Amino acid sequence: SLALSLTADQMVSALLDAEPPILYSEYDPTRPSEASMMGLLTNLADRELVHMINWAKRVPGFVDLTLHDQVHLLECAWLEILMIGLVWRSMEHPGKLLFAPNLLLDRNQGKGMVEIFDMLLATSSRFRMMNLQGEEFVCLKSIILLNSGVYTFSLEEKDHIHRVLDKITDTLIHLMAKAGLTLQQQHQRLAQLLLILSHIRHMSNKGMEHLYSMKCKVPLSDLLLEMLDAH
Amino acid sequence: SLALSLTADQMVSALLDAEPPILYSEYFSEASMMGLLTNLADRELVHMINWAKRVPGFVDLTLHDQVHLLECAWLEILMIGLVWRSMEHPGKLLFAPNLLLDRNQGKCVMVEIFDMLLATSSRFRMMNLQGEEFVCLKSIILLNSGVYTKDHIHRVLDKITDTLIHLMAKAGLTLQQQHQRLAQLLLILSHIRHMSNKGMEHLYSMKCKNPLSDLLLEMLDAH
Amino acid sequence: KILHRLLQD
Amino acid sequence: HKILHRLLQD
Ligand SMILES: N#CC(=C(c1ccc(O)cc1)c1ccc(O)cc1)c1ccccc1
Ligand SMILES: N#CC(=C(c1ccc(O)cc1)c1ccc(O)cc1)c1ccccc1
Repeated sequence: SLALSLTADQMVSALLDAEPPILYSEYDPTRPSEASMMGLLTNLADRELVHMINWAKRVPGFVDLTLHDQVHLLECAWLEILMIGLVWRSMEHPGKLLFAPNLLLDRNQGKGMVEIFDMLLATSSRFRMMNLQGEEFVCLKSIILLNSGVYTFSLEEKDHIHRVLDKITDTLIHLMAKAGLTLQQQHQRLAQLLLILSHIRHMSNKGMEHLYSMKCKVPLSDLLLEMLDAH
Repeated sequence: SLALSLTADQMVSALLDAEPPILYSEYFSEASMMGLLTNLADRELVHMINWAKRVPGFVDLTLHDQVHLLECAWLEILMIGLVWRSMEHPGKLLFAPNLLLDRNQGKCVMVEIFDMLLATSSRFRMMNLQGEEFVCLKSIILLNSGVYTKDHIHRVLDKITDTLIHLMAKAGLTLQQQHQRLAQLLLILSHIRHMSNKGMEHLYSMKCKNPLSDLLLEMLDAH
Repeated sequence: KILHRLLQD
Repeated sequence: HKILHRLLQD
C-alpha cells in the first residue's frame, strides 16, 4: 500500500535518498595474504549489512510485508545486493574491484576466489558498456530484494510483491523513455538489465557455497552466520 | 549472421520446429529414482545438443563457445523443460509421460529442489505461459547463462527480446503490459539459475558418493 | 535472530 | 577431447 501509488519520478527519488553510504574497510597497508583479505571483506560485509537492512525498509513496498517475509527476502538476496553494489561502484575502475574507497583490487591479489572475481569484473564491464545509470541501478537492486526469494516464501501476499515489481518495471521504462530511447531500445535494454540479474544470482550462489566451506575451517560475523545458516 | 535477418514469426517457427521430443523413462526407493532421472537426463542431453544447433545464432559460434554455453546451461534447460511440461499437472512434476511425481516421493533424498520446481510451474501456470514464449525463454538461457564466463550473442539476445514483444503485442497486451510481462518472464530465469546451481552441487556430492553417464560427467567436470 | 533486530527498530 | 565435441559435429 501507498508504494503502489508512487509516480516513477517519486519512485526514483525514494530509492536514491534511500541509498546506503559507501563504507571504508579496516585495510591498513604497508603489509599485504589470504584470510586477512577475507577478514577485511567479512568485516566490511558485516557493517554493510546493517545499512542494507535499514535501506531495505526504505524500499517502497518492503515495509508492507510480514516480518517473517522481510527476513526471508534479505536472507536470500543479501549477497546479491552486496555484489551488485560492489560491481556498481567498481564501474569507473576497469579491471579493478572497488570493495571500499581504500580497498581497490585486481584479479591478482584475489588468487576458488579467482572465479568469482572474474565474474564480478565481467559484470562491471557489462555495466560500463551498457553505461548503466544510477537511477537504473537502484531499480535493479530493489528488484533483487523483492524477486530473489519470492518463489520460496492462502497467504500471498506475494501478489503485492509482484505489483511492486511491476511498478519498478514501469519506473525503469520511464527512465529509458526519458533518455531518448525508442520503444524497441526500451524493451531491449530492459531485457539486457534483467538478464544480468541471472549472473548476479549465479555469483551469489557460488559465493555462498564458498563461505559455507570455510565455515567448517575464518571467523564470521554473528549476523553473517545468521544469514548463512538460513539459505 | 543469418539469424539476425529473421522476422519475429520466422524466429518463432524456427524455435518451435527445433523443439526436442518428450522422452519416456525406464518406467521408488533412493538411488532408483536417481538412476531414472540420470538415465532420462542422459538421453535428453543428446536431443538438447541437436536442438541447440537449431537455435538461430548458436551455429555461428566457435565450437569451444558452443561447448561452454551448453556446459553452463544444460541443467537449466532441462529444468525449464521439466517445469514447462509440468504446467498442466499442479503439484506434480512430469519428468516423463510415464513418470509423474509429487514432492512426497522426492523425500527419499531434493525436497527443496522439487518445491522450487513446483513453484516455477505454479508461476508459469499463473502467468499462463505460452509455448512461443517458452521456446524463447529456453533459447535465451542457452545464450545468456555462459556469456560472461560476445557481441554477436548480445545481438541475438536482443532479437529474441523483439520476438517476445512481438508475441505479446499479438495477444493484445498493452504497451505497459508488454514490458511488465517481459520483466516477469526474465526474472524467473534468476530462479531457474538458482535451481540449477543447487541441483549442480547436489550432483557433485552425489558423484563422489557413488553411477552416471560419461557425458553427464563432462557436464559436471566442467562446471 | 539478530536479523529481527534492526527490522523492528 | 570431450564427448560433447562430437555430439556438436555429428
Ligand atoms: N566480492 C565479494 C564477496 C564478499 C564477501 C566476503 C566475505 C563475506 O563474509 C561476505 C561477503 C563481498 C561482496 C560485496 C561487498 O560489498 C563486500 C563483501 C565474496 C563472497 C563470497 C565469496 C567470495 C567473495
Ligand atoms: N528435477 C531434476 C533433476 C534432473 C537431473 C537428475 C539427475 C541427473 O544426473 C541430471 C539431471 C532432471 C531435470 C530435468 C529433466 O528433464 C531430467 C532430469 C535434478 C538435478 C539435480 C538434483 C536434483 C534433481
